[PDB]
Amino acid sequence: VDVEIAKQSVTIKTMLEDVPLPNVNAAILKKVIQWCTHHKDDPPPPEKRTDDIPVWDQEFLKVDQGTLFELILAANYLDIKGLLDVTCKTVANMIKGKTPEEIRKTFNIKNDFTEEEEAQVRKENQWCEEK
Amino acid sequence: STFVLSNLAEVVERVLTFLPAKALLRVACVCRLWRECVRRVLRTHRSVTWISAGLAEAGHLEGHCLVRVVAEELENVRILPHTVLYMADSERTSMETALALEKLFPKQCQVLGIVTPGIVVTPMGSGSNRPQEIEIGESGFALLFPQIEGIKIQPFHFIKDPLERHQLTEVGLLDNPELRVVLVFGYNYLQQVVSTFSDMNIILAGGQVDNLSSLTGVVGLSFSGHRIQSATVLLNEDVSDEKTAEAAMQRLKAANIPEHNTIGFMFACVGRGFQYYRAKGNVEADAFRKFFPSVPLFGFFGNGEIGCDRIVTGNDDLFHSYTTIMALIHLGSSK
Repeated sequence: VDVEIAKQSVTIKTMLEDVPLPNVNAAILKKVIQWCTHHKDDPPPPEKRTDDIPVWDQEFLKVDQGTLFELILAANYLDIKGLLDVTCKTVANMIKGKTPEEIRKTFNIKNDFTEEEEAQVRKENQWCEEK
Repeated sequence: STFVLSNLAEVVERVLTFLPAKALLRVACVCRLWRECVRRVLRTHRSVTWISAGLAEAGHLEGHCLVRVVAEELENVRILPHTVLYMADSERTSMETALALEKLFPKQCQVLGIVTPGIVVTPMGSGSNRPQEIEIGESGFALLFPQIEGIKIQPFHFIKDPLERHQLTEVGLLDNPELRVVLVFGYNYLQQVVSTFSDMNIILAGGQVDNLSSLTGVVGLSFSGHRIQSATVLLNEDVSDEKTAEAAMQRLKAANIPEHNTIGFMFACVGRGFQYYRAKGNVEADAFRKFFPSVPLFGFFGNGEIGCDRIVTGNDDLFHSYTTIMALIHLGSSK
């Protein structure tokens, strides 16, 4: 791995100063270095929306749910702020528009509120019903 | 998917950070861990935002600007409103702004906002947009005040009924060990209310308006907080050109107010503006942006101006006309 490419990851950037990655696989590792290669010339990251995600990353992010979520796991493990933020932008973009009646099925979100507390939170957030 | 959006708080918390407000509440009900994460995202909403109705908004057809703009711009807002600040142009005698806005906001949200002949709004998309003196135009912004831990910007609207202490003390104006600034907007009394708190180490922002349009006399906000810092300047007739205006704003900047978590409030005489500035408007706002590139410009043009140039940071004189009140409000930094 290129010295600067590896340095782009905050996690690895430190351990070298003080390359096993027991919590990372070869495929996702290669995906990460590829993303950095596209982002290698990126200006130093100084709205948090998701309509501004890179198109090239989007195509690179046009992967399976398992692939995208393993990428997120790696980025959180590698503290790659740009990569993690772009993947989370995509995930939120998926979530947007969907109400719990759709999100829960979309991500097989095992329910955790009883009907009473469910109504309690809905009334605590009744403004949510407004569009 | 097995362990990503659940059992892993940082990922879900972040992804929610990349959501809007309405969807924030809607997805709050998905999971208890997700509910707590949206609670965190709400507690880190220590900021402000405003809708806008600026460039060529009216056109030949707009379809209820005061309604459509707020409805559409309540989609890319992350801060859960706790108090509403807004404006809109006035142009049988009726009104539906109090209906539209009060319907688009939480049932438990005090509403502030006024209708004035002119309004100052910073264009959206970035806080660095150029403020433009809108003396005439169908427009308006909606400044949303979320719950700011340690900053209770409590409004008030005391009417000129044919003034008891308890009424004022209720809202935190008098007998309040934390007030820092007031927004003295008076529609169609102003003296005594102003006097009730004038003899204090605060900053007095306000003016004279025509009519109010929302709150669940004189209306203002009892900005309370030690982290709050601000200052003001009086751009009187002596400030009537680029040289004088820029000198006055250099004096204002000398206070060294931070530009982070901060708002810019401009109050001016209705005469002050394009006509008063020899067929060239926005001079004061031009200097404002030049010396404060990021701060947004707000307030309004009123028949009266309330404020004395003062500076505060941690630890009849206010009555005048045909002048300006460059008022800057800075909310402090989170932790």
